[PDB]
Amino acid sequence: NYGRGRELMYQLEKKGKEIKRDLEKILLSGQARTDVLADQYLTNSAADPAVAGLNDTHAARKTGAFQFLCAHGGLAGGVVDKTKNGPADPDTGAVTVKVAQ
Amino acid sequence: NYGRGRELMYQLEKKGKEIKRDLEKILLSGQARTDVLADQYLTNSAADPA
Amino acid sequence: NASNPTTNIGFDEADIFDMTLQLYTAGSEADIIMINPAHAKIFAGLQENT
Amino acid sequence: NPTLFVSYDQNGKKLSFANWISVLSPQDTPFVSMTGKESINQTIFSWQT
Amino acid sequence: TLFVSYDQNGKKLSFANWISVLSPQDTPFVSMTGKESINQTIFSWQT
Amino acid sequence: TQMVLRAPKRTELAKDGSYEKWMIEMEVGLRHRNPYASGVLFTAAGK
Amino acid sequence: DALASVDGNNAHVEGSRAEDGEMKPTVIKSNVTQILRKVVRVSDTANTTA
Repeated sequence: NYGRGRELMYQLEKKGKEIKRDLEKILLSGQARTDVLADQYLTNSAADPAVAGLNDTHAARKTGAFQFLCAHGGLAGGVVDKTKNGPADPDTGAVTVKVAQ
Repeated sequence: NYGRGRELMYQLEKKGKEIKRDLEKILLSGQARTDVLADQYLTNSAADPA
Repeated sequence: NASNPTTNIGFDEADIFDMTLQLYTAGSEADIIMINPAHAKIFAGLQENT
Repeated sequence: NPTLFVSYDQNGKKLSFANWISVLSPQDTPFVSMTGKESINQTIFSWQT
Repeated sequence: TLFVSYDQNGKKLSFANWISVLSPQDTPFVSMTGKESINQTIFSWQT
Repeated sequence: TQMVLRAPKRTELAKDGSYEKWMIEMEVGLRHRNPYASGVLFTAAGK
Repeated sequence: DALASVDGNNAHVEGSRAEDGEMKPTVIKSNVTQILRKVVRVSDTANTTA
């Protein structure tokens, strides 16, 4: 291991850089909030009774991205649409999501 | 509540700001007058017609 | 109230002990009871009628 | 159910809000700021052009 | 316009957690017996 | 335990053509601890 | 919340590492915050009389 030295330590540093890059990419990607909870988000009391019982029906937690939280105007399957302008802001006429011309 | 203080002073502040906003909008608009009084007895005869 | 005179509406033989046992089976730790005056004669006769 | 270490089955969770309401909206009133005050009594007078 | 922030309750604080369990675990026999430490899997005694 | 929300208090409302109003409007509530902690025994004449 | 339901026979072997697991959700039941109502509408002549 001429330069890499400790193989496992070097690979771990590489994975650290990789996860940092993946975070920097995802935070600006077009992910869509996806979770088993749809309308029972808080529901502290009941805590979504229709989850427990199987203990293995856990889905893949996907966080809301920038393009999703920035007043989207649809969903092109699984990602925010890049071909339609968002809706109008009720306060004043405003479209913070525009497709260029 | 969870993020505000109370549902009274919050609403009062919102309503006052909205009053100022609507006032500005009305001043800068085309709000013509529509009244019934065709006041013509002016010039030192201050009265309300029958 | 099966065997006791089936005309009165109240307690029967000392099932208060059964209730206290059911409570102790769940760490109830209760030390107060209510008399419901209409049923005070039962507590009064608890020390007799045998 | 202590079957597995998950959060979906947690009893008595905390809602965890954020203590602020950033509902900012525009309010300038430049005209009303650069006009003045001329309090009056009645509402039928004129200015005699 | 009636700025009170009095009916919002935006604090959304956490619970107080004064939960209570009523499962008795007195164990009087175990408290009165005592304890000893064996090494083998089987223990015997002569009388 | 009791959970009085605001308070027990009296208040006056707008009067009228020789009227006079008064109200209390107390808001309260109860709260039990571990339902399996209090005993109840209904009384039946028979079955 | 509760502690357990039944334990009974727990004897096992020194290699019983097959599978296991548990789960128990929150048990928040409810709360109502009941209100009351009482009003009086006495007149002025009555309040003045004796």
